[PDB]
Amino acid sequence: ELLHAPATVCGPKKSTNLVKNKCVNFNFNGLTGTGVLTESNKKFLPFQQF
Amino acid sequence: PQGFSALEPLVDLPIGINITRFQTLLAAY
Repeated sequence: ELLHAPATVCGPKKSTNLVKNKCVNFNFNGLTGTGVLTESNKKFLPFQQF
Repeated sequence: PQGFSALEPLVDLPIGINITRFQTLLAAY
């Protein structure tokens, strides 16, 4: 069933190769948007995502 | 305990149980 608690069983999710320096429609873990991807020098803490 | 320090997250458990009271297991806290 599916009406007792929050979903803890999920189906597999596929992945696609990432591209750089090109205008694409990216989708990172449910984050959506449009733009170009390039390398950075930011110093994200280990527990931070975006 | 004088000063400032931020606390980083550790875990996130999807237990979903109602909690109203708690107790510790054992010299001061």
